[PDB]
Amino acid sequence: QHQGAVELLVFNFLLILTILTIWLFKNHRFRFLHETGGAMVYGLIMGLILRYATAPTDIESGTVYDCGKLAFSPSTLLINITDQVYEYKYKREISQHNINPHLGNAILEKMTFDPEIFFNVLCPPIIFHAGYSLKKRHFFQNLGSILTYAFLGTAISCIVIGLIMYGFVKAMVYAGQLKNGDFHFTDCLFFGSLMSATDPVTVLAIFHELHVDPDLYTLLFGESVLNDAVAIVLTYSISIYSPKENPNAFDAAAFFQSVGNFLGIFAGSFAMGSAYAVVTALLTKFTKLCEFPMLETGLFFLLSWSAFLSAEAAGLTGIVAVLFCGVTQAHYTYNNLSLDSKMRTKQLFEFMNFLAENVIFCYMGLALFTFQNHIFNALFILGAFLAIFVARACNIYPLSFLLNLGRKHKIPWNFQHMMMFSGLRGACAFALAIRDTESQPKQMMFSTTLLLVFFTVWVFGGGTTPMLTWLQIRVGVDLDKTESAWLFRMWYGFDHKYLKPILTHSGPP
Amino acid sequence: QHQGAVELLVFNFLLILTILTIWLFKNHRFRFLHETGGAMVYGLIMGLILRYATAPTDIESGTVYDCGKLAFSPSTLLINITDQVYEYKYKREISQHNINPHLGNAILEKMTFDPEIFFNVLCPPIIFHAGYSLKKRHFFQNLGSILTYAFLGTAISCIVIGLIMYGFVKAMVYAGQLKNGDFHFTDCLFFGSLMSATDPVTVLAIFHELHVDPDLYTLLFGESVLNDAVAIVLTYSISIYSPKENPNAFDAAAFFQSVGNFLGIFAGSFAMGSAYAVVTALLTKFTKLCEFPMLETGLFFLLSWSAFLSAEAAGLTGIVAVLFCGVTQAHYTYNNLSLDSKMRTKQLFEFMNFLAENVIFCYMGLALFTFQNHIFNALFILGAFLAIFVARACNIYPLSFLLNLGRKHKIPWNFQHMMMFSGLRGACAFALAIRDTESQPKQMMFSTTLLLVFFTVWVFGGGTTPMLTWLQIRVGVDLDKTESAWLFRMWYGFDHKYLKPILTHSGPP
Ligand SMILES: CCCCCCCC(=O)OC[C@H](COP(=O)(O)O[C@@H]1[C@H](O)[C@H](OP(=O)(O)O)[C@@H](O)[C@H](OP(=O)(O)O)[C@H]1O)OC(=O)CCCCCCC
Ligand SMILES: CCCCCCCC(=O)OC[C@H](COP(=O)(O)O[C@@H]1[C@H](O)[C@H](OP(=O)(O)O)[C@@H](O)[C@H](OP(=O)(O)O)[C@H]1O)OC(=O)CCCCCCC
Repeated sequence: QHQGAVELLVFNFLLILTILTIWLFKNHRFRFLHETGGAMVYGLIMGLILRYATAPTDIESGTVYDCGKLAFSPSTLLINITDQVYEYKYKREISQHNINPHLGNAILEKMTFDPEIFFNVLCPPIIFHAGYSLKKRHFFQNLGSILTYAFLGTAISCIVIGLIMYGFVKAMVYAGQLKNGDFHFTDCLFFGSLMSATDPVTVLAIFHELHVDPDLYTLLFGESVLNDAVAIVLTYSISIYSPKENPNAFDAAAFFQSVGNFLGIFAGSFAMGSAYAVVTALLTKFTKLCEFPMLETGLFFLLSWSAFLSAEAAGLTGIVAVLFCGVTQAHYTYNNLSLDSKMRTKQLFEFMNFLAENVIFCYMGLALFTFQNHIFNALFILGAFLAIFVARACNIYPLSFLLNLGRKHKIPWNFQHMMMFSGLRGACAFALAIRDTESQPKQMMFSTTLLLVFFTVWVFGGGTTPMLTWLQIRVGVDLDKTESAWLFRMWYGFDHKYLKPILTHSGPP
Repeated sequence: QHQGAVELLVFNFLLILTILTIWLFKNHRFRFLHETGGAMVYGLIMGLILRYATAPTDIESGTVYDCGKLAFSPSTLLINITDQVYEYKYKREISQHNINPHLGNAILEKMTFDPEIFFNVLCPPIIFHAGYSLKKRHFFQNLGSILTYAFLGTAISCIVIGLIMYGFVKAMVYAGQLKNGDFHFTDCLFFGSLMSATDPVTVLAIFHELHVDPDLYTLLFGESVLNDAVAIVLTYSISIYSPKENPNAFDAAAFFQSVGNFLGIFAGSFAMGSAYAVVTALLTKFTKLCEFPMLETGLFFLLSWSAFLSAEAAGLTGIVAVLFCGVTQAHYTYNNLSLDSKMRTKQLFEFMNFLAENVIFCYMGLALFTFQNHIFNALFILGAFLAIFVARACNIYPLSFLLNLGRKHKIPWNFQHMMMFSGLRGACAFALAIRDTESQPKQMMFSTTLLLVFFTVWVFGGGTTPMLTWLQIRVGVDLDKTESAWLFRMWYGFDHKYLKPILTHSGPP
């Protein structure tokens, strides 16, 4: 063996060093850096010292076999060698024979990760922890505004970024950096939808540490949680778009079917999550499992995982279903578990989320491991840099004014600048970029997104505190009907009238 | 996709049903069955209803390719298809072309697991939980007796089982069930070493529930923890045995080198575990990480995993190293962590152990998934049945009398019958049997071990309570120097003199 052990030990060493440096920084109260940034810089340093360590080496070239009567490449095959059947699995396709001698040199360790690892084992824990960790205080007086933000602003920013990137591509055509025709408006819309998920983890951590006003914290948290799933489903729907004839056409009667597919996927995921949540709530309520914390904790975890797996197997998106199942569980089941099971579940899920996010950011810090990188054409980077800023500018202020028109007697003025500053890009955009490879435009967007994350995360983590002090934002604040469109009051009355007495309020806690 | 999702959902459903039935049984206090037995019977039922559901189907035969100039089958290869390099990984070798049409029928879902999964991800959590969960009360007055038991009795039982199985094979040669010459004394010794690890999880659970005398509980726990690692290393050393000439020779000057390899492996694993434990203890003591439970918990978990990975990568055995690291950590570091981190680590590790053992037993309950089963030749099964009983008989009473000669003023008489009754076989024997396949003798021992586990676990789980009542064993007992060879007193004085003031006793807890 001794292949996975080395990389796992390297990851453990990097994580331990990151934790030690974070403790050292927090002991002196230097701040100006989060554990995510430390993991990123440690990954970058590790990659830099690994690439330029044993570069002079031998050149390894794979064997070439002329397999006649084979016009297709199946994933699975059975090869007859020495009259014996051997199961051969197609792993990946390599079309870089020209650069193969360069790939042989400085090979070291590939240390690559499967692109679905960020989807089936890494993201769902973080998403479920975010959904479960709901304050249940506030977040209802501003639920409507959060909804309009996370829904309309995502599409607005996607459209703006797509249009600006299409304009920059058209300008490049005049500049003639490369061939014209490869790029399309569909790719620009894909990039715009991808560059719309915001995960200001460092900003939220600073807000929690400094005890900022809970309204801004709740707004930012709700937006950052919802827009991730919104952008994921929107990106999937955009990738679904494929006209039968005249590729990259405009209004080919598939807009309606794409919208229908998006709505159906969202509704199905929400329904599955809610159904599983009420199923486990009823199971906990009817039974008397409060005397065995291990059994109920295992049932809770297994039911959550089964909800995720059933959402994935049905053809829908498991991330949004996990989010909705988690929020519904925290709403209903949390009032039925024993006093010990609540602590067990909360601590376990928060530890899993911490470990997953640290591993994600540490792997994201590795930028030298991708051999087919396309970090060039600085005009593209400048265009993306301007596009993200202008999209964030047009996202907040118009919608903020529209909400302030019919404001719920609580005008949120001077807080829009904080939302402007908080524009970090999390793991969702990186995973969506790494999902698709072996394509020059796709590699271009992946490299630009990596550079944008590398810049913006560090710069805003450094500048959060001075920006907070300059805006005179209140700090140190202790946490301890008709205005809400009259619909949320009716929903609350319906919840407290029928669902509460049956799903909870009875049974030994 | 939709391949792993189905099997994962099936596993989740089976586990949920097992937990529900366990709660139903415990509500009425019927007992007579543990969660492990429930998982086993549910797996057996699932396999039975899956095998005989859609048996009539089509016959699938793999393609045959005449790859000339290929006298070897590498694990990795690069195939040139359509002038493109495809990475093909050799997964498994199939030499069952004669039964291939039968394999095509009733294929359903393979649901198989990689044999190393029981080794690198499943066992280490259980082993670390067992090592960490040390009472620290008693277990020292009887440490010497536990050592002599787990060391001498394992080898004695292995030798007895090997000799008896060799005699039964020789009798079969006269009976002529199959060809003579395939079996060897090395295989008999391998089987004897494999059938020596005892994991009486149900007996220990019943003892904990009924509050039995702590002396017998501590003795059984220590024996069951130590003999597993002892048998693992002994089996590896036996598999190492390979004479240069005259295969299956007797006393080929390799006995000394095998003993040296065994001793070196044990010493290296113990040294690695202890070194990592003192490293993390010193790190916790010197720093002031008591104010951040998440950071210290992550450091603890990462250091334990790194200890396991470094033990595995060095060429030694990671299970015994994990065990020793866990016991040393529970001895030293547990007195330095904050009051919250202790609860976090304990609860997380016990939950991981519970989930891992439940999954292990549920997978063990699947006996119809292995197509190349050799459940026949009932004389072999009868021989193994007699051999395990006589080995357990000769394991306890002679060593018990020898210990009672120089007894530490505490004669353990009438408790030997309880140790005789507790003779369950856990996951270690099953994993060691499943490690090696594609061999008629190996399949024979695997099938016999599976049958032995299936019988003994259920029968002893059923009969534990009447056997306890018949022996008049005290129940309901509340837990709350020179005699110890004078060496353990010196060790305790040395620990309390030098190591304790430096490794602990200082720093904010
Ligand atoms: C919503 C609930 C909370 C979020 C989810 C929490 C669960 C969580 O994050 O960890 C999942 C892990 C591992 O489970 P997980 O890693 O997610 O399982 C992966 C899937 O089977 C995936 O298939 P698809 O997803 O269908 O494409 C496969 O390709 C991966 O193989 P690869 O890694 O070699 O690439 C598997 O690793 O499983 C446990 O830890 C408990 C069971 C361990 C013992 C049984 C093992 C079979
Ligand atoms: C002593 C300490 C306590 C006992 C050990 C506790 C740790 C524990 O049991 O789970 C281990 C899991 C998974 O880690 P784990 O499953 O053990 O990792 C396996 C090894 O890499 C194995 O290689 P070798 O062992 O060298 O042969 C490989 O073949 C398996 O691939 P396969 O599954 O497709 O067959 C991997 O799954 O990792 C975490 O849960 C935290 C990190 C997750 C995020 C990073 C993922 C890279």
